[PDB]
Amino acid sequence: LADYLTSAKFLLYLGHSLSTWGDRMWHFAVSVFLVELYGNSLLLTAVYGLVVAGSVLVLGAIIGDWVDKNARLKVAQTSLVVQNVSVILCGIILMMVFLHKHELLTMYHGWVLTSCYILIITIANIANLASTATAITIQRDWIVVVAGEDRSKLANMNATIRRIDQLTNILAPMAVGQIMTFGSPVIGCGFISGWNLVSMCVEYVLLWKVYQKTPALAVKAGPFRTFRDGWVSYYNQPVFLAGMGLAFLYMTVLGFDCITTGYAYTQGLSGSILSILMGASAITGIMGTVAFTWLRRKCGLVRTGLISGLAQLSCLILCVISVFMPIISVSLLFAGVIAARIGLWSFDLTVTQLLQENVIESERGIINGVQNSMNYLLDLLHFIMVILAPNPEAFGLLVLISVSFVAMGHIMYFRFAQNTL
Amino acid sequence: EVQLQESGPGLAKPSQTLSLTCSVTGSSITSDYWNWIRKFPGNKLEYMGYISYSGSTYYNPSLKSQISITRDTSKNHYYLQLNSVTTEDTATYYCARQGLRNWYFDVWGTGTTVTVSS
Amino acid sequence: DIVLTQSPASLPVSLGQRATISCRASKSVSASAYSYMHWYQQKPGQPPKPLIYLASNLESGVPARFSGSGSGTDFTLNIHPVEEEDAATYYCQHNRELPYTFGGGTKLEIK
Repeated sequence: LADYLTSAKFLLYLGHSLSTWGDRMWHFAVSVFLVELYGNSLLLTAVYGLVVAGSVLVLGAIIGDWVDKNARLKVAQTSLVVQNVSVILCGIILMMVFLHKHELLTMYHGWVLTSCYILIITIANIANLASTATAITIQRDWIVVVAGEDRSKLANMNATIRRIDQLTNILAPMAVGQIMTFGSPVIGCGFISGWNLVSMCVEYVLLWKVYQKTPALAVKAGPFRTFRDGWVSYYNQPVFLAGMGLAFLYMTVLGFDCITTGYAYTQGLSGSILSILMGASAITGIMGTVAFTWLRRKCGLVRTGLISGLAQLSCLILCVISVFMPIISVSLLFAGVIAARIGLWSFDLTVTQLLQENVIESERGIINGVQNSMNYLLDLLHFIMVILAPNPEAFGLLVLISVSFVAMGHIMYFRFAQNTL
Repeated sequence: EVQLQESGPGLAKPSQTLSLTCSVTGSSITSDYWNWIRKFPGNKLEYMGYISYSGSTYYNPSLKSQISITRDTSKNHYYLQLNSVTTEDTATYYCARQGLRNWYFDVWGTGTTVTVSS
Repeated sequence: DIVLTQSPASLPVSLGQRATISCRASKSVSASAYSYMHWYQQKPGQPPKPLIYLASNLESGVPARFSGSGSGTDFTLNIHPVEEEDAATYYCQHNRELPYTFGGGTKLEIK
């Protein structure tokens, strides 16, 4: 329908889907580079994670402060261009290093390989910052203005955005894997750069069309000084405790990451069962999104967080039982993980809506940058914990630690709900 | 379809010069490494050196003879020149093309014998 | 420099059976996810031929009776089943660092 193809909501969905497709393809490419030229060393993956996390921790407040002053179209297009240019310029380097692979591995002094590694990391670390900035500005500012007083429209928007993310997370790696299988990594990392170029152009035009469509988007109602001011202004926000609770859920190993997949591999599983496991995780995620939508419609915005916390903790009780009780253990563990996905996703959806609905119109970027900073602080702590404990039994301890941290986060959200209602 | 073919002289005298040509039909010499290998009378193969796809060059330091691995990019040829030959140069010389996709001597030539005497 | 010791000298076998030849290095010839140990087949009167590359792969067109396996410093090539034409010489060559080196050669025969 012409109406549902010109309204300024399908264009947001299309732009977001293109962006996430490119992002996930590029992430898969970097993972392949790591596993090929370094043998997926857990230490180097953890160092890469620490670099990204620390970089967003020290700089989230500054990026949010920058977003809060300038104009929306300007900042959106600048962030988009920086992201896509960085991704293209790194895909070219990945192509070159994939071509002359064995040369580097076997007939060059190690310092050139080290330099290539730190260069790829330093470019990915800027791509990640640009993606963070576009996330802040589009999700937390543009999505909230393109749907006005109505509160169900915003919820549907967030839900379908999360569904798009969930689908692409499993669709894009498969496509790039096929292209690298029936071709070569030198072709995959070139298809990625071409995709990102054409996508940058199309998304630029789509952003301009959106900005032309809604006139209510041009009316901006709005060293260390800004950093400290932002953090202290985030401390005393009415939703500080719910935001802290959401932050706490990133300290976890119960998911699909660099360590738990290696654990599964050690438990003698197959590729196909892992693929269908990821598919089941995506199915449960979509279930969680629709469950959040219905709950929010019926009971209320705030108690949905409590329901989701109870669900996640209920499944994590199986997750923690899985440690003490050679197939029952791993089956219960994976069942608990895939079931708790529902509560996890619906809880973070409702916390996101709490964030982007109460805070003042002239401080979205700064406190959302601080929220990203806290999420990445806990992610940095997670990676630190993984570094010191690589052994398999240590995983039997990390499960307990992760459930404890989830319990802490939901205790904090319960305190918030008691203060409010 | 890649093909190599050697050429050169039959025999030589002590303290002379040998200029073995290798002609490559089906692919340029500006793609992957081009190596000179020699099998002695017997079984012990031996690596002599290579010329790269970018004018680089390398000689086996364990070799007791002066070798020069040159190339001519017009006729699509590359040359091995042995100087100051000796009674321990009699061997069978093969070309090979160390590729860049799988990193092994994947295409050889028929090879030519060389013997020194009086 | 890396020295590849090949064993045994000559390997007699009988048709239909399975034959195993192995050459051991003196250092590690394996980098991240890749091991540089290739196997060559040379009949009397012809240049060598590529059977296995990167110690576990198979060339385009070689009979599937040839299998490669190994890592670290010990490798192994298996033929099953042998034929009357497999009486040849088999070499193992590494690529880890210059200068490259070839094995001693296993003089397979048929009884």
